[PDB]
Amino acid sequence: GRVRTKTVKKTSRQVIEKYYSRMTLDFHTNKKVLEEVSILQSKRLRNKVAGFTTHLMRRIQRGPVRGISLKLQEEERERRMDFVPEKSALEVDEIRVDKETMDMLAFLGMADLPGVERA
Amino acid sequence: ELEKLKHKKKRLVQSPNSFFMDVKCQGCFNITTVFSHSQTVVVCPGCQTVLCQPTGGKARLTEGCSFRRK
Amino acid sequence: GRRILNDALRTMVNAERRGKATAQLQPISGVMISFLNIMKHRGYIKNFEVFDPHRVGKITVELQGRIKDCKALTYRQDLRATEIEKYRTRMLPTRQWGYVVVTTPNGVLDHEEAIRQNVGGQVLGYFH
Amino acid sequence: MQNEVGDMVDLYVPRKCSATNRIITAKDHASVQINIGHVDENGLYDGRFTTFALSGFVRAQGDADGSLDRLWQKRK
Amino acid sequence: KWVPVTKLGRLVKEGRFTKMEEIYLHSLPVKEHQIVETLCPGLKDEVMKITPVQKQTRAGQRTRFKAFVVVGDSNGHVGLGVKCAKEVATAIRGAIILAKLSIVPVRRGYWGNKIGLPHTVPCKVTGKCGSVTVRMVPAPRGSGIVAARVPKKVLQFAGIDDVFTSSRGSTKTLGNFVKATFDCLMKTYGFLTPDFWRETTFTKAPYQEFTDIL
Amino acid sequence: RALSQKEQDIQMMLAADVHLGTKNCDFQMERYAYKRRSDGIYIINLGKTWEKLQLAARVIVAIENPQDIIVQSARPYGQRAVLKFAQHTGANAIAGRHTPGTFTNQMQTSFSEPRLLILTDPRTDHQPIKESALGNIPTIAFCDTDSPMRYVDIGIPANNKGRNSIGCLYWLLARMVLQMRGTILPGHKWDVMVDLFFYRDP
Amino acid sequence: TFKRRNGGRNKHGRGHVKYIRCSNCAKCCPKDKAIKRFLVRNIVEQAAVRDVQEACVHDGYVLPKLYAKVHHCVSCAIHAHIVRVRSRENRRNRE
RNA sequence: CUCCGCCGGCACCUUAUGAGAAAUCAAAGUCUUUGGGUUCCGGGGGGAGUAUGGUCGCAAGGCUGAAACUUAAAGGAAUUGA
Ligand SMILES: [Mg+2]
Ligand SMILES: [Mg+2]
Ligand SMILES: [Mg+2]
Ligand SMILES: [Mg+2]
Ligand SMILES: [Mg+2]
Ligand SMILES: [Mg+2]
Ligand SMILES: [Mg+2]
Ligand SMILES: [Mg+2]
Ligand SMILES: [Zn+2]
Repeated sequence: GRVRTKTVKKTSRQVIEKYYSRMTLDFHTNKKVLEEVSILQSKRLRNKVAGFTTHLMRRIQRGPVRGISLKLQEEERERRMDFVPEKSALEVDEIRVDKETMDMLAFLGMADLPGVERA
Repeated sequence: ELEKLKHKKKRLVQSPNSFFMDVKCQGCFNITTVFSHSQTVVVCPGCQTVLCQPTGGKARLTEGCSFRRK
Repeated sequence: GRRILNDALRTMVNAERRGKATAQLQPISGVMISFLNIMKHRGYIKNFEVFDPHRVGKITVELQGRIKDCKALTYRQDLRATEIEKYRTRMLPTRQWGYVVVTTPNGVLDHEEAIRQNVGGQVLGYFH
Repeated sequence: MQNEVGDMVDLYVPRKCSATNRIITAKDHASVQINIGHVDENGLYDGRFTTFALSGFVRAQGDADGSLDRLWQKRK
Repeated sequence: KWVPVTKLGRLVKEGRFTKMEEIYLHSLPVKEHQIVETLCPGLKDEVMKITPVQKQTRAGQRTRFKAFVVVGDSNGHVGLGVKCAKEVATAIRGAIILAKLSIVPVRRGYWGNKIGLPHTVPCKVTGKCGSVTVRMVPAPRGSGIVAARVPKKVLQFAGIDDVFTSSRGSTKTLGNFVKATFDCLMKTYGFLTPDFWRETTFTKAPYQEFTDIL
Repeated sequence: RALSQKEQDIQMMLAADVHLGTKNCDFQMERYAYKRRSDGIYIINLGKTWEKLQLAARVIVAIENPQDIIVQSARPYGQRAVLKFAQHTGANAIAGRHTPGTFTNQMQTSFSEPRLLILTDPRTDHQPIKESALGNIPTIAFCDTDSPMRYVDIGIPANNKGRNSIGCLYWLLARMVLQMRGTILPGHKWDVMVDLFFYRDP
Repeated sequence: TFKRRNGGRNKHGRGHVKYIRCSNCAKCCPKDKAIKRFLVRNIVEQAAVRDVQEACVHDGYVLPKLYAKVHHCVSCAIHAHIVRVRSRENRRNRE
């Protein structure tokens, strides 16, 4: 019956985004932190939102996470993605192709070509 | 091409798939004209050996029958 | 079960509607050829080529994408050069383009030539 | 089209499909017009291109691709 | 005011078109009725029919009013709008906007002798919607529009002065009947006449012409 | 003598398995299938692949404002490939699921009026093909031997199921465009390594 | 309205197909229209397989299986839930 | 037994650029842009496949087959609800 609704879920993601490093694992510190980054109208709702920022930040601290875009996480996925090996692993030293592939190469006029050999 | 693939009459110009062929046996080195789709058992007149076997398609040559289309 | 010049003209319309480059007409005849000459001199088809392996014979036509419809009027009426006008209106898209081909004792020709030469005849088809 | 006085009376002479000669009308939103760039020499581009129009009929058929290929095979 | 959201609406707002025919030439879809209402100055709308349709609900039946609006200037442009909404006035408002978006060009011809202003449809043309089919035949100058009330209204907005009409099917379904006339008038540019046989000279579209502005 | 640009390309495409078609051949794709193997898998004519890349390149370069071209991939293999391809031509990259309505719906937050659309596979990227058919948007697609070629203007015959093939094609395509624009001089040395385009599995 | 394209049975090129008797009610239905399941069952459910292999004198006796081909009419097939009313869209799945 | 091709069959699947009131249909497509050939047959719903005459049959019945009168709908496909 304690399914967290949209407001608690949406605010919880959004509040982490603006303030990630400033948060922690303590529910009560998170309750207090949440107190001075927003204006709310009920303390029951505050604990619900702080309740959905506390363990959510375990699963963030554990692994990746949905729509919430963490800068320290999202830069470093990009930084590691913009990567190349010590040279092109697509190498053309040995291209072993079937006869009917060579037949195509012949039809193109390229029966003799670097590194192509029948099997 | 593919005109050799289309049906005998569906070709641009009709042409028969069949042909005529010269067959030599071993017991009589004579030369015999036969039809690729014979329908008749043909014995070379010399040695009297049977030379073709009719079926629902091309005539069947047997053991010892070299042939050449002509 | 054949009545040609329907098979020929319907093949061209079906080829044209799809947008093909050439059409093949398996049975051909002098009547069918004379109809294509009339179409061609008026500008609705390109050239075409007869095939003689022997037989009725085949013809391949090259289409230029600007024939809209061509039909045969089987049950070929007799057509005085006086009711040309009534068959013109019923069967043609307007009074500006389109031709009715009529076979007449001065040859196969379109209804325009028929008026100039003052001959009636028997209707074969039309194109536009 | 032309008045027999001289004036031209159509508004909007339409485009025609370059593959089938069909008229391309005002609401044929599947129709496309392609500009194929001309490469000339060192550098390999200036603002010269060839324009072809394709009917929405041709693209729906699937032979849009084959028509462009067979249309781009023209030499000049 | 406007604040356009499409490339074409933007280009129209800077004042870089004169008429709908540049848009018609390249078959751009018109998604903002502001475009047509500046380009066609003398555009006249009209409600022909207001129809109530109903769906059954456990509580009862919820009526809805569907409006048919014909718009157009009487020199070659018409549009047709239909829209169903809970209130008649708002049904018509949506109908006007849908009609103006649908404006199409209508070509004309002469009956026999290409003299003066073109007055009829050029040639025989037919359109079909549902079971109803409408035929239009060229007529000698000054035959009037001999047609039923519904198609006659559409043709006066199209600027056609004379035409012979026929019909088939259930013309009493005014929805299909008005719409099939619009199909008939739409496709009068569909017909490849000998006078259109010449190779077409292409021009860059607006999305390629005003690239730098975009 | 040495190898021409075409031959270095054929060598690279032949290294990326781009020639390997699937088991079926669509009747529209048959004009490129060179032959069929005893295994039954067709072989794509790498010769024809090259000019379609050139044909695609001439269409791309005549687009004066690249931000007005869109490139897409439904499958996960083409994600990194098309993202980098856009980074280098200036195009607009839309990777992942396509929001239905982004070309037709003018009030949608995501919305566009592209002049050209490049798709990784018509079979998996069907929805943008269907949408471009409503907006006079021409289409460029990499078509395998069984890609349905409806509403596809330029279909490059090529393997579009492979990790190496997809990235190889886009790298090879992006090269040809940059040459025509002049940002890269004559002389095939383009120091952007081809492995950049193949995606990385985390 | 024509609910199905096959008419409810597999019959092409044929004129007449011999009927069969429903297992449940013995209503006659043609062999190509009946619901035909080949049932492969055990003489005993796994509740009583060990305490019947404890009694087999000869080691290695595998318990035989009852083989049957059971026929049903449409009403008996529906009522027993061997086949269900499917959606219009799912009516066309033959797997 | 495996692969490829042709011809002729019973069908099936996917799709319109097609048609249709639609369900659907690759034949129910190539129809107001209406003409390949030919046979049978319908003209709102009932009365009625009835009466009567003929004719075929052992019979049961078959084939041919009205009218008086009556009536605003009957009917088809699909939609929302119940
Ligand atoms: Mg029922
Ligand atoms: Mg049989
Ligand atoms: Mg029977
Ligand atoms: Mg077969
Ligand atoms: Mg009647
Ligand atoms: Mg009656
Ligand atoms: Mg009934
Ligand atoms: Mg009913
Ligand atoms: Zn039963």
